[PDB]
Amino acid sequence: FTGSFMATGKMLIAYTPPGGPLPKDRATAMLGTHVIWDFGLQSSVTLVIPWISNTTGLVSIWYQTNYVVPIGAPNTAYIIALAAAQKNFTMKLCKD
Amino acid sequence: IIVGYGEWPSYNRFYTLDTKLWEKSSKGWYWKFPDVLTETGVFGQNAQFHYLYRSGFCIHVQCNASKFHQGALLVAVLPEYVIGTVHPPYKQTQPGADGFELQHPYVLDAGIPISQLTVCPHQWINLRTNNCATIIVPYINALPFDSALNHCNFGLLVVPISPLDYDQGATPVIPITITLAPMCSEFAGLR
Amino acid sequence: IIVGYGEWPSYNRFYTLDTKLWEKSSKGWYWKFPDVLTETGVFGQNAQFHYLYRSGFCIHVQCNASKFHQGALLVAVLPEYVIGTVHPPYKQTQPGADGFELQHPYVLDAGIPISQLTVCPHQWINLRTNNCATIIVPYINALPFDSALNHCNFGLLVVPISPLDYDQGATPVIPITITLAPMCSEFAGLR
Amino acid sequence: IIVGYGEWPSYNRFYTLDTKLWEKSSKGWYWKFPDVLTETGVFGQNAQFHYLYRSGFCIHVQCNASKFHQGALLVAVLPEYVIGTVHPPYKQTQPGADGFELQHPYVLDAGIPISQLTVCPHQWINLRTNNCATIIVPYINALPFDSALNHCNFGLLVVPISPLDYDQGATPVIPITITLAPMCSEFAGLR
Amino acid sequence: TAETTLDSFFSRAGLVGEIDLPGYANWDIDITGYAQMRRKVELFTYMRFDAEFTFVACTPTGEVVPQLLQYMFVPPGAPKPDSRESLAWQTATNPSVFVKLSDPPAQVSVPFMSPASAYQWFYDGYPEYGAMPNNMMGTFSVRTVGTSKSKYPLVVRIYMRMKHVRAWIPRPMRNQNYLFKANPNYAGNSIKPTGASRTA
Repeated sequence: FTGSFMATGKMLIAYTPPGGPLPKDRATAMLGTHVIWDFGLQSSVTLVIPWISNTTGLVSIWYQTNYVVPIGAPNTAYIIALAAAQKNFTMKLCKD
Repeated sequence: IIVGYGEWPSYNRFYTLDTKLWEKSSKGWYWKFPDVLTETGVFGQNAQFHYLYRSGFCIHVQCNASKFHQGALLVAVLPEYVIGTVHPPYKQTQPGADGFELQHPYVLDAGIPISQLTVCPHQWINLRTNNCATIIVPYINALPFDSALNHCNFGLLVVPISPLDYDQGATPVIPITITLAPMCSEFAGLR
Repeated sequence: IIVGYGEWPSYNRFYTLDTKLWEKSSKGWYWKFPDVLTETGVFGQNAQFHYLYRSGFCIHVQCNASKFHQGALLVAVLPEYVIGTVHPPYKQTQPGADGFELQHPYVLDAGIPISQLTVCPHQWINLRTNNCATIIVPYINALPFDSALNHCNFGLLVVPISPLDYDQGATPVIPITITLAPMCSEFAGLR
Repeated sequence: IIVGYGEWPSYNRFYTLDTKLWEKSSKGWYWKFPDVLTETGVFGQNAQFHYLYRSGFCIHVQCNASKFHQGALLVAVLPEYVIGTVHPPYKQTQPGADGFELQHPYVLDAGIPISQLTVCPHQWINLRTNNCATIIVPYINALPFDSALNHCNFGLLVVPISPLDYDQGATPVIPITITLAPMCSEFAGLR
Repeated sequence: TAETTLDSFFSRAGLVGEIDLPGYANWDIDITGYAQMRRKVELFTYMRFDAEFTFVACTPTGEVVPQLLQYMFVPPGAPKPDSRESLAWQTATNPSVFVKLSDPPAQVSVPFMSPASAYQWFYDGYPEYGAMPNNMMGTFSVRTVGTSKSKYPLVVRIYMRMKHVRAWIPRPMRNQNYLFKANPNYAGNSIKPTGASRTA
């Protein structure tokens, strides 16, 4: 999260296993696997995708609470997604 | 943590309800337990397909406010919180995971004063002191088990004791988040 | 500290370059090492009067921003950072202790994506998290010694990943300070 | 008991399907597993809301016939029992907990002889010898887990080798009861 | 400290119900009959107590007459008498007391009747909303022994005292005026502060 230090709020990061459709709302988005991310306290969170192979999983991000900011701080912020692989990722069949 | 009545619930994940937007004209909100969780989730799937039920709860309330907002919230659990109308409708009596707005927060829709709620398990949410309030309530009833659909054990009341204040330009709505995790839940009588 | 590639430089004071004014329209800056220190100082007096040279570096980057500014900076060292023009001029190829402005920060003037720079020794400068970023880079080359005037070991890239934002009335320019201290420096061939 | 292929399933109640009325003109019936249990029960509630799945089975077949009825039934499990049409429709390919009638029991809707089914885990139901036949099948697949909705592990075939015979006045229909209990079931990927 | 115990707080038998026989009457047991005792009992959510009932019968002028009376207690679930000659009067399972008006007032004890483990004054649910089902103590029926009409008009007063009181789950005390005996609703338009006011 790349907002002002005085900016606060919550956001829902839900992961849906393969096959599952996009949730219709936050009510069913919370029922699955999710993390509740508040950026007033912690500025960076990690979501671990359980397992993938070559249907694929879905990752959606929801506004748990509105964006609350004080007077004099910018009214828009940005989120940067950094993705990686765990220690158990492997590849096979090299192809150009 | 506040352990309600000094007893830990005896003989299971976090549920996040819709955020409530605290404003200058807000009076208060109340949620009926466990009716708040019956309609949603795997927990509520057992409630509607079982006869009997018993469980504690772990209610956690958070407010996301900056340093330029002020106000105080009184969060408290009231066992057997019966509504008194000016009979209540169904939507007012057992509101789902969306609560209801108190029309008369002074008497709390029950003819009892707001000033005396501190006799119940409670915590204060003061925006300049803390933003968290967690209450651990055990199972309270005259019988070991009870129907989850026709009876509400207690009602979680969240009332703005002092109005929210802010300068023009700041965010006029303060979201209130409640995360409740059933603890020591039991079920019986699969229907 | 981030030790570049996990190796401490092996076999000497702080130098402060000109502050760079980070703005809403800023794209990024890059400094060529050790060409950034050749023109200035006692260190640069040895570089221009010696044949061979080897040294590590201790780059420290700071941003002076208040709590009402937001933005993120990616500082990273890229060994053998060659420029790709839309041949480059001398001022663009080896800018002194004043850097140069990237015209195309997406490709980084080299046809390589900005998104993948994290494979290099780097740190994040998030204005709401921290204002300091220090990277310890060793000597990287195919030969034990190299000419300091005709060859740049690496290029320090500082790019605004997210634009600087502020309210009207706040200071519109955020100064960026880089303090570099040569470590384990060696020289030979006094000309 | 017949343990299929000599292995007990490794790493949960009885389900009773509709009775099948064995007659003089009956040709045979087949059930697709685990598709027979997907549509019904708590087991089938997990199958339709999970990605992966693995489980053995404990198939028990019974026939209620008197001493004045005669006939023989061959019950056998055929892993990966693919249908061959004179493409099959969905109802024929994956019939629910109601099976399907073989139009050509000699080739078994797959171009393979009925005479050679004894190479598979099987038991004989001879009305003058016994009325029970229980087969314990493990999990058989090329992968540790598989989709329960798009893939059937095996097909339980029950074919009258010798026609049912009786005297006029006796009951002309012999009910066939199949009771299957999932064993060592596993699920993953809650969707 | 011994003064503020629950037993001392809920002792002191108070008049619950008065019965007029100007030839029988039913009086369902209700603690709320004592006017000032509802607000005292609502301060907790659960109760468990045994009651002592005293029946002081006399004429409307307070004069004592030589008449025989029968008060029968029908336990919860039993049918009530519908007339003066109903077969419910002779039933053995409804305990009775025969006392003359000259003898000292009858004094009987009724134990904890609820099938639950406590008397609960607020039901936040349905068995019609707020109808606490298992709070019914029983019923007291009063009639003059005899077949013909009695020669005097009678007034019967009932005094009830709780012993062995246990309480649970304290709650805020009522501040608004009561309107109905069963549900706690108030008058919204005529809402009043908890106490008096001032000017500054």
